[PDB]
Amino acid sequence: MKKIKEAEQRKLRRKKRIKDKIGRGVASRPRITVFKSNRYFYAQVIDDSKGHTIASISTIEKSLNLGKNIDDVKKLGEVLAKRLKEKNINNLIFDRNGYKYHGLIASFATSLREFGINI
Amino acid sequence: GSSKNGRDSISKRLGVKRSGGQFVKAGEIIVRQRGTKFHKGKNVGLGRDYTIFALSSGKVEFKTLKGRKYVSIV
Amino acid sequence: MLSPKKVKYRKKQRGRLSGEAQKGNKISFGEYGLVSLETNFITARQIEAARIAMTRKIKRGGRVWIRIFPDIPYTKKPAETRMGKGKGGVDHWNAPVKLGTVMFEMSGVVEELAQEAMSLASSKLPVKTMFVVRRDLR
Amino acid sequence: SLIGKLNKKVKVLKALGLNKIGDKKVHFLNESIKGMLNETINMILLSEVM
RNA sequence: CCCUGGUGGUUAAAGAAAAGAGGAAACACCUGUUAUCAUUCCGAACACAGAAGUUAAGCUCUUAUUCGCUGAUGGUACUGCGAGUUCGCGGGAGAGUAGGUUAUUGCCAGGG
RNA sequence: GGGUAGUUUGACUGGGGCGGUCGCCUCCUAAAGAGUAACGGAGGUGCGCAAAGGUUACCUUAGAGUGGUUGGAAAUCACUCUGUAAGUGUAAAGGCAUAAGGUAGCUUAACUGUAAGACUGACAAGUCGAACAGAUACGAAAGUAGGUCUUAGUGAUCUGGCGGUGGCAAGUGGAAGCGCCGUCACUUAACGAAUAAAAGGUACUCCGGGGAUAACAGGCUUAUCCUUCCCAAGAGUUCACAUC
RNA sequence: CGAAAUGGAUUUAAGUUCAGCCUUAUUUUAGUUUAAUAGAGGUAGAGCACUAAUUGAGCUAGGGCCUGUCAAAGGGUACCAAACUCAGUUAAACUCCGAAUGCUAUUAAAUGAUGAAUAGGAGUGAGACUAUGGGCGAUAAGGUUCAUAGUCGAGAGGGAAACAACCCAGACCAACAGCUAAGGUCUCAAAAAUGUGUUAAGUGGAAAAGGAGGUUUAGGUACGUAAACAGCCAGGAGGUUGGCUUAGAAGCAGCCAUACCUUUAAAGAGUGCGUAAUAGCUCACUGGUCGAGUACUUAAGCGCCGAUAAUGUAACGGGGCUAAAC
Repeated sequence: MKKIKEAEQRKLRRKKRIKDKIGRGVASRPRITVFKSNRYFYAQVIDDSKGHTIASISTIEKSLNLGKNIDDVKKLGEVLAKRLKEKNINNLIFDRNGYKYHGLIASFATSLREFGINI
Repeated sequence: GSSKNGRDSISKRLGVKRSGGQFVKAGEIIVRQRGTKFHKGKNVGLGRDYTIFALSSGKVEFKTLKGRKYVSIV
Repeated sequence: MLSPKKVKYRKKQRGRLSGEAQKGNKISFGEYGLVSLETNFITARQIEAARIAMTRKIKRGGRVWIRIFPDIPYTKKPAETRMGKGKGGVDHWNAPVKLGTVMFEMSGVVEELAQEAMSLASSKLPVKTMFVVRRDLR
Repeated sequence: SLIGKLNKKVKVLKALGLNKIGDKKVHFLNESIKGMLNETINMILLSEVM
């Protein structure tokens, strides 16, 4: 009850502070946010001048058939990079979205980095 | 038995310097205050002493959200 | 006496008191009330003089409620001084009353005896008064 | 007269165009003139121009 | 499209409490601490590795509005001005009363 | 070394003296922009911190109730309700849940040259500031940092000391010295600071003026004073009003 | 054409200087008041949601009192009373709320040089009262200190009998012309008559707490042609010295109620007078003679008393006025 509620509350507070520390995204340099469920892994690129998701990816996508490991998110970030290049976006701001930059997120981010995306 | 007190500081001239709807250019001071009596919205910045100033030319506007006042340049 | 037992500040500025009463203007705890017809200050000590009068007139018949409490210092400079130093010192306590304040309330006794007792009280206050029955019960 | 009246009202009357007693001015009633006339109603006499 | 999840926009609480309903997918609970990682002790949280089990809680929806929040119309206080004087013109609360309220919506992903 | 000489010995002030006060900061007075006086009402201050500064990341008090070795009203531990009432070096106010509060890691931006545009303002001054070049700290990055949550902890000019630079160098070349940059020494507190250097008496007094200002009278006021009057608990053998 | 007596600083407070206000010259054109739209307050007011003060009940920790008491665990709680609940108040340094005016921006009209910049020359830096909001004082001062506006200052004329600051109104000069503002229209003294009421105090032509069968109008509660009230004629009692305290208290020192009954027409544990104590005289109470409003109150319009100093009527300017007052 109260313990789960306060865990949620802490997550929200962290999320909000992160958001206004990094600022909003613009069509030139939109914002990349992630979400880490118990099963999957989601990423969205958002332009807040419109509230529009320019691109997105997740491990639910059957064709990718990745898992939920460091290796899998490496490949997933590769796919995201190749999907964004054809929509000619190279600058992104990395909203860690209430998580700690470590492990899976670290591998995701570095994978977007080796392939010419400025985060 | 004289007066034990009688001591006052110099008035600091706080308050809103540009009224909502006025046209300002970059760098104008909008509010002088102690503390965020008014908070910062789009296109404004907060000085080290909570002064509100305009980052770009535009028109001042005040909004209210959950009872807090926000200053913006639109 | 009647007086507050602790104050934030010992001395306060004499305002201008005006207008009728918009609150504390209805009979609440009793049967008969002693409304005022003026706006003025009632000292604590006149308050207790009126209270003695009412209570003594009432041979245990009922209860008396006092609807005002002074809580306002009244300062007075020493006897022989000039206009120099400032805000001399508290002397006695005043309560504020406006036209329509109930000011006193009584319970238990027959209406005639209450009216007599409460004229006996009004004889010692500095304001015109009026004795009111509930005017919506009997 | 304008002597002794409030400063704001003297300004309103000079904005209407009246400086002396016996001053004659024709004006077209819109909201502005209506507001000025309401401000200074006690010092004017209004007749209508058929 | 609808459901679910994520992420915004518009501010009136979009607030908590109790009762009931579900859970395909999705979300969450949940399982182990062994690898990198974390706590001024604790794998609780954070972090990594996963699919044995469940709506119990979180979550969504439905309830008497139970608490809160919001709240008219009139009247009063107050008030600008006035050769009408407790009067003439204009503005008009707070409290209370009748009520109301358990949000709405943009585009991304999954499958209906 | 008052034997002698030249002088100083503040102002505000419900007359002057005595007393108190003099700069700066917070609130009220202040009449809902700013400003606004009194010997009006309450306080603080002439600092502290090598972190109590910078940044990254993570956490949330106090109170009430409840179960507990000493342990008691109250120490530490756990839960429920309450939801900032706690806590922010230091007064008060304005702020502070994204916390500006608490903890830990690293660290020195407690930087050089600048600065569009402003606020406040007699002047002198004071205050905010995006952004740019150099070079760092933290961070994966975006970005933040030109001391401290904000507003008090301060002192002009002249004179002199210290370090740097190498501009001026009285015929020339040096040098003394000066200028420039960095910086130190003033309860100059009477705090916009008359001097580097300053107390009293005059009824022996003198001069220039003032009813701008006191003592005697007139005037305004009536606290105080005096004269009444309203209420009548009572005293008076009973009987408030013969009387008090 | 036309100020200022303010702000800042000062070995300054009766001085001086800068700003503010004035004038001349040139340039510039955009003050000022509305209306509409849109903004930030925290004042008046209000409120108890915060910080404090505070009223009466309800509840109840804790503290003592008492009691099966040791000082074990206890119980009766008049109380001393935290917290909490309901109802009701106070605040410049309280605010969950919150105006009106005022302030700022834009636009459109309206007013016509009232704005601003540069330069030459200043003066002023002692203010006063009146209408509001305040602080100090004693909600005293023609007091002192601030804010807004006005007047005087620097303003003549008319009115308030006289009376710089109040009311009306801004004097270029002349006229033996008219209409009006304030204020007036019996007379001094230029100007009024009519309509409906009120006032008996010359109120008008000073004032309080309080007293008050003054009167006009309006409205309640008692009470009444089935007899009210005042008077007049009767009863106004029996039980019962109500039990008593006391010495007595017989209705009338004093305690208690008089849920004390009967004959009841009506008679009270008596209204007053007065007796040591009664005794005694009266009243409420009720009956007959009479014959309609009466008895207590409420709101207004005028009045009454309270009313009260010293050269001389002297608180209408005078004469006077019953309107020539309201």
